[PDB]
Amino acid sequence: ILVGKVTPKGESPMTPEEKLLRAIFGEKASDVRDTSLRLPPGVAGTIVDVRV
Amino acid sequence: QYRVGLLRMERAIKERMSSVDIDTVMPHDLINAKPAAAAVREFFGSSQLSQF
Amino acid sequence: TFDQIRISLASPEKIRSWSFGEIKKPETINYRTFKPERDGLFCARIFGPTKDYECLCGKYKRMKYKGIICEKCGVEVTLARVRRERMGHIELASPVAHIWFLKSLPSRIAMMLDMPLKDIERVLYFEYYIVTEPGPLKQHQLLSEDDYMRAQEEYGDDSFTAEIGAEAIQNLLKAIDLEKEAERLREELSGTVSDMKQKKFSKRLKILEAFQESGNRPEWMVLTVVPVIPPELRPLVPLDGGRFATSDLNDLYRRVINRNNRLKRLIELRAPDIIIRNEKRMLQESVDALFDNGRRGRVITGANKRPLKSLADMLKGKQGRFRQNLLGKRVDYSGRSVIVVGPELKLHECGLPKKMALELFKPFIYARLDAKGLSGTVKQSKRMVEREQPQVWDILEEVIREHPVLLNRAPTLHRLGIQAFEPKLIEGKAIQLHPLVCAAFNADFDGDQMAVHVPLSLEAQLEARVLMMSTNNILSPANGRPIIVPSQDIVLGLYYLSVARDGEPGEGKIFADLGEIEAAMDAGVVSLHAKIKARHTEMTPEGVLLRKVIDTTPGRMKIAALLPHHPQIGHRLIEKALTKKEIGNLIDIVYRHCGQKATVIFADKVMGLGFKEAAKAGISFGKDDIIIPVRKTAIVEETRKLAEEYEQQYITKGEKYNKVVDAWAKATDRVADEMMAELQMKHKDENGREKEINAIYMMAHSGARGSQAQMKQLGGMRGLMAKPSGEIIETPIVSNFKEGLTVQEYFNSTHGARKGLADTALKTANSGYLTRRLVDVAQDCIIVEEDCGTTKGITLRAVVEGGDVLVSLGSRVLGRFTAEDVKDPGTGELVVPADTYIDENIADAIEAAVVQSVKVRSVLTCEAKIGVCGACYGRDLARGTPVNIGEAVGVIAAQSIGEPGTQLTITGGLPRVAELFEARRPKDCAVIAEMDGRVEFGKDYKNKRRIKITPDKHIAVHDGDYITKGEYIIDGNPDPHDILRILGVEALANFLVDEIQEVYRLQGVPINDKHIETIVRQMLQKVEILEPGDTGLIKGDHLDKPEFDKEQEKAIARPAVTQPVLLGITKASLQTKSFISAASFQETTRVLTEASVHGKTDTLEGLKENVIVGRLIPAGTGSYLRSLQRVAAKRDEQLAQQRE
Amino acid sequence: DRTDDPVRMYLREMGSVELLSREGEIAIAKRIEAGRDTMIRGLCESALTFEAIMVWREELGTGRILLREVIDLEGTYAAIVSAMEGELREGVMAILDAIASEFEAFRKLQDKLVGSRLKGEDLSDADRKAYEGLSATIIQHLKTLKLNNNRIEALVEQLYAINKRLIGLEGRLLRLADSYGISRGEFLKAYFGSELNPTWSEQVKAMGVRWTKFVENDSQSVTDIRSEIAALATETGVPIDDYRRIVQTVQKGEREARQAKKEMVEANLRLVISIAKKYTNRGLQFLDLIQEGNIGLMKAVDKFEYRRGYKFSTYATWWIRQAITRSIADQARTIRIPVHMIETINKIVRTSRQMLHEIGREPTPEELAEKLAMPLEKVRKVLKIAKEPISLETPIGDEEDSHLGDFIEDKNAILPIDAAIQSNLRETTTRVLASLTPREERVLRMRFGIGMNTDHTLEEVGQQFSVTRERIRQIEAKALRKLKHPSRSRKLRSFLD
Ligand SMILES: [Mg+2]
Ligand SMILES: [Zn+2]
Ligand SMILES: [Zn+2]
Repeated sequence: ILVGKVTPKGESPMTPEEKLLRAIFGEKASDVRDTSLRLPPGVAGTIVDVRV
Repeated sequence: QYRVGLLRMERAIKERMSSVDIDTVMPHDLINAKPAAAAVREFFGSSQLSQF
Repeated sequence: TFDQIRISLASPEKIRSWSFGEIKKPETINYRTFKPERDGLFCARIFGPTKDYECLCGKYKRMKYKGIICEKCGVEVTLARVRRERMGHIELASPVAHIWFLKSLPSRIAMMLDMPLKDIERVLYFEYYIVTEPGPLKQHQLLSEDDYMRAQEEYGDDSFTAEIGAEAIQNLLKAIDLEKEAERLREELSGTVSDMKQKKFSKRLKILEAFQESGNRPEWMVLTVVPVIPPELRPLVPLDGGRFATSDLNDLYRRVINRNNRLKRLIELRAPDIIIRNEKRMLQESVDALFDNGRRGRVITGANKRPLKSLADMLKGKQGRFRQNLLGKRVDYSGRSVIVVGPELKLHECGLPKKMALELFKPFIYARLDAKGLSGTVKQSKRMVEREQPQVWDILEEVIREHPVLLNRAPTLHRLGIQAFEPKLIEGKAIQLHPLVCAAFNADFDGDQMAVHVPLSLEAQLEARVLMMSTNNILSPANGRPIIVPSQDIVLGLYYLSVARDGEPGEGKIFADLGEIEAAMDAGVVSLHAKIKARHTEMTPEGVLLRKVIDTTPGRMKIAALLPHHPQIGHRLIEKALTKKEIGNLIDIVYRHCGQKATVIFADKVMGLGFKEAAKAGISFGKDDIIIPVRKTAIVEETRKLAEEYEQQYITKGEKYNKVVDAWAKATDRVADEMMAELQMKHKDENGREKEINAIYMMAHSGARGSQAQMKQLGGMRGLMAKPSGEIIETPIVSNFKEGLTVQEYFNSTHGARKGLADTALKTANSGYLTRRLVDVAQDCIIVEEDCGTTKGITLRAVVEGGDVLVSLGSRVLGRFTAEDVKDPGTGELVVPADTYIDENIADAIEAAVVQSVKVRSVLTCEAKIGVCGACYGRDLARGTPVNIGEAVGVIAAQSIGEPGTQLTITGGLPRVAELFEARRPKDCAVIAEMDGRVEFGKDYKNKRRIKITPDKHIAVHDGDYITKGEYIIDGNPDPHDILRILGVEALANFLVDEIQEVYRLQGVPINDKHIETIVRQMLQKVEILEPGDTGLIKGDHLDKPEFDKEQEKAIARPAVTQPVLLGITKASLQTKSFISAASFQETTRVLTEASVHGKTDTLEGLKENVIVGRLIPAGTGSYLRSLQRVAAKRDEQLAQQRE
Repeated sequence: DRTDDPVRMYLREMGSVELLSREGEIAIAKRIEAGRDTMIRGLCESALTFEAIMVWREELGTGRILLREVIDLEGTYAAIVSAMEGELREGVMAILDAIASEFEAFRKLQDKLVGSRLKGEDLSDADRKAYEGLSATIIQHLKTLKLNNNRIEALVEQLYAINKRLIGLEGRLLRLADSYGISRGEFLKAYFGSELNPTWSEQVKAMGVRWTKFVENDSQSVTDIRSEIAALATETGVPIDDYRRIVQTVQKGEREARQAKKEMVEANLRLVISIAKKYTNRGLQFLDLIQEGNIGLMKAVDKFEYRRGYKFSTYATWWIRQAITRSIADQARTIRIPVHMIETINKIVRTSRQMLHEIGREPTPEELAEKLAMPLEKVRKVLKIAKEPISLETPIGDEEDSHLGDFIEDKNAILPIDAAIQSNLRETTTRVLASLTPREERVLRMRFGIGMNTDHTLEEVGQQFSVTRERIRQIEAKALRKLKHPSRSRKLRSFLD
């Protein structure tokens, strides 16, 4: 994970198996979709500067 | 390309000056600036000579 | 399922049936909410929901309802996949003429009623009114002024009506009927001269029979309702930055919707008659640009300045079905990494980076982890391989054990470009490729990204092991020469091991076994100069051969031990210098006599042996390596002095040519010859033993990287540079690259070399175009029948120039079944039977005695109905075994013809081959004689002597001399079309084959004759129908029609006869039966119209058809599966016949 | 001379054919006024139009629309808002009350004339005089009333429909009677003077042998069917012999008005061509802009009177500018931005340009919200509104290869990995449910749906097993807490992520 991007959206398509799994584990369906920037496959490693 | 943009601006000023009178007119009120900077933006944005 | 795709005219009723809602507003989505509009280019209730089972307005987004439609939005809940299949229609207020039929090479709309496109285009644009129902006011008068419309209408105000525009042309098409027009044109085509009118009458009758037979109405080219592409095809996805990325077709459809709405508002508003017709013209232009956009004024988008692409522009360029969509699919499960030499790997094993094997074998790794029990679930497995845990690497090496991966080099010119390798999880991030196999790939290791692919299926994973393996691709498909021959390093090592010198330590020291040589070499008693005797088994006669003490060398014994034990091979092959040509003949003889397993194992051993003996040899290039000839300064001075003796008095061109050809062009090989002679001499040291051979001379003689021209350019005179027009430089250029070139000579060198460098980048484009034409003309040439019932075959004669043979007859005839039994000259002894395979032994027996051309069965003489036969193509060029049914013979031949490209060359090499394959008339069209004996004079004052009939410009014959057929008046460059019109088809085939062979020999790339034979056969798939009755088609036609038409006419009686016509490779798709095969690479606006109005249905018989359609190819493993499907269908029919 | 260009073709017709009407605008306006006068005179006559306009006006004034739907308010006081509305209303009511008797007398006279024409007897004992006297009063009342065009449009539509039906019937009769030696132009002359007697085809056989053959076995049934259709249409609307000339003259007036409008449009289209040059490259082609402004130009002639400054130049240019700005704001952004939002964004960009010209550097988006006296949050959403969707076929590199359409990802295409977890989540759930009770596993599956996609609620899944109560919820909670141990929920602990 490089920069956690939290993007609000609508309710995803409620699938029965996923809903059953969520009810079993007690968690709630996250209304936000994962969009955090990640480093592509490479040997980058260290970070020099992070400008905002 | 700036000559082309200036020709476009001159056409715009000729089309706009017929409506707004020159007597008691706000200075540089009819001269536009969009096509002036738009030409250089296109020259440095997506021109084949300024590609990389 | 599905099969036999057929195209035709899109009926307005059928177009409305295809669509799901008429769009009446040019609005895609809302500016506030990104949702489809009610009626627009992007609709929910018209094209389906935008989300998977999520209806609009959040009413049925629970997926519980699948066929329920919304109430307020009216959109039926369905997955997003239906949004890509649901079509749409725009019921235009006025008709519109199709751009493909109105504006094109053949005016398909103009062919109706026999009206030229110049006036049909005027009557459509509302410029010149057309008259209908005449009754003064001639039919199709094409009047524009209102005088005859209103002033001439003062005859009672009755029976006066005429229309104009798209509606007028549609009514005109409706008035003309197909049956009556075809019947009228039939009598107009027969019983008359038909000199000039026949050219149009034939096309009109063809179009009428296509419309009548296919069932399409004539008034369907003009369409009142235009179908809209689904919204998923032209997307409007929100790009990163809030800027939507709308497809090109979206703007065109928006413009068409705007024009339609404007026309509807004008008609309902009762606008002026000049504005409504002008509105109809604008709508027609918009619909034209929306389909093709090329025949019109190239309407550009309002935002960008690039020419907007359309439904036709997509299919034309690479970005549609040509390259981007169907043929060149961006296949996943692939990988591109820079390649490195893999000499530690076997020939059937390519290095695969660990960082790439995980991303390539992710599903296979998941399957191995699930079956092994290491990972409980797929999500846990993905979480395991995503972090690259240490326990998954052991599973990666286990999954990649016998799973071959396709190694795809960037440029491919033949079937060996895609070779499957058993991957090895090597370190680093580069594909460790085998050194012997990269030569076949055309991939050096100076930077060459070899795209790696992974077959997913159990058959594809097994198909890559039986056919796509590197061990099975030893012999290149171009000819019977192994492509796994060592290119640079192994050949140099073998040459260093095989070079024998009389002076060296251990002279004639007999050794016991092979290991004795190495044991003595490690002790410093015997050198590696190959001058010591030892024991070795040659295995020449039948059965095992005794270990005879040969007088051979130690260096040639290290390579001799690697040779498999088999008769006809042994140390007798290694006795030569073992150059690149000799080593290729050795890998060819080991494969020609022994099996492929022993051949591949010998190639693997010799690569390791050559590598181990090349590094230990010290072949480094040095200053003294390239030895400048000491007898060079004197010869240069004498040449430059001879260039001045005749220059004193001076014609200037003659003196220049004497000073550039005989002065510098001549004696530049003399200096190069002297350099080669001084370099070949083995210098003997003071101790009686030669010091060493020059490394550059070793590389030049062994054939690894040297050559006479390169040697002269490096150390010789460097020759004379070229010019922009092609002339040779006249100034003296006396300096080699070992010496310092001044500014002028190096500038001339870079002026002459940049031309060849551009040819490597410009002529290669012509090579790619020729290869594309060949594979798409030879795609149908697929071996299907093993042995056909034909006996006649093409005659193969060993080509010879001057007094020597250019190619051996035993090599040209090798791998081809004979038609008739060849008879040895002198004595009437059958050296070869009639209909048996020509093995290497048979070829050697034939070449043992001087013989003329032998009757050889080729693909040209194939009497098979579909595809090519097996007893005619001969032997597959992959291995020594005969060709098997299912191989893409045409594709293999096209690749073999395209491989010599990028190094060929006007008429030099590549352009001449392109001209001969396309069958165009050369600049000097030759006219064949066809007359026997005396020849008379032509007509009186007709500008030329066309032809003289005696039944019983520049000219090269007399008026009373006895002329024989065959000698044609020309200064060169004959015409194949005339060759077929006058001479036989086999003669044209032989001419084309000899021309292509001469071109490839002048360039240096030997190509097998059968690879040109299949292309010539595919070029002869059309035959001009000269049938006087039962068929009015005189132009070219596919052979299947005479196979069927000529058989049907016999069941009704007039005898039918048709002479074969030869068309270029580009013109093969013009008259081919399949349209997908022709609409793939050819122009998509003419073949589709040639197939749409004709109702041509694609039976999926060819290879390119199934590739675009996605079904299994009818060639290869797909061919065998198709044969199995056919036999299973026959068995099912037989079973059904059992139970009535 | 094939131009192969719509713009050039449009220009050629306008130039080489149409001539600029110089000082003829007022003449075209007077011609349009004369056409409207002719149409009104043809409308206010003895037919269904006068009865429909009188009957419709009877309900208006008291309980129906008295003004703005029958008579134009401006036309009333034009020769003479709250005072003018009530003044014209009382006058219209008095006119209707005074003309009701005249309209009733005219309807009675029309019915008597229709009866006399259908029976055969000619009503000449002052019947025609009384009918004309009753019709003249209604015509004078309707002409001076200065009615609107709302009901006039419906009256003209009904008249055109009746005329089309009559023309079709006459054409059918002519085609049926002109087999041997009859024509089409004589049918009208025969029916104008032989329509009262029912045996028109039988009493018109004076001369000509073809007439007898056409009347006997040729068109004897066609003529009867046409007469029956005419008699049925007379009662439905206006009668015969009186509405024909009325609809003919009203159609002639409408045709003259349309011809004058078309002439004025063609004699001014050059104007639209000249005005469509400044809006070029604004989301619409040049010829598209011209043919769109033609809509506004035609809408301008519909409202073009002899007011001050009779020059139609200014009015035409204003209407073409309004039509181009009304259409450029819709079919230019590819998303159909509203007209008011287009004008708001134009005001915003003009303010930004004036600020760059006078104040200096580019102002912040939050400053533009207060610079125009609008909400701060509204200006933040005005900008960033997908101003111009980039073409998906644009080039991406130095050449025209690998356009942007080939590089756009897919946020809806289900990746094969995400489908793998779907299939395994279908397998990993069937295995965990195999350990529960059979009926309990069935009710739990019905609660969500493994095979059946109809996700039932608690009560719905309750009725399928037992009494729908909290027992189903209790067993569901027990099952949910059942597969939460490390043994059952082992392969799912790494499944939820
Ligand atoms: Mg390379
Ligand atoms: Zn809905
Ligand atoms: Zn054959």
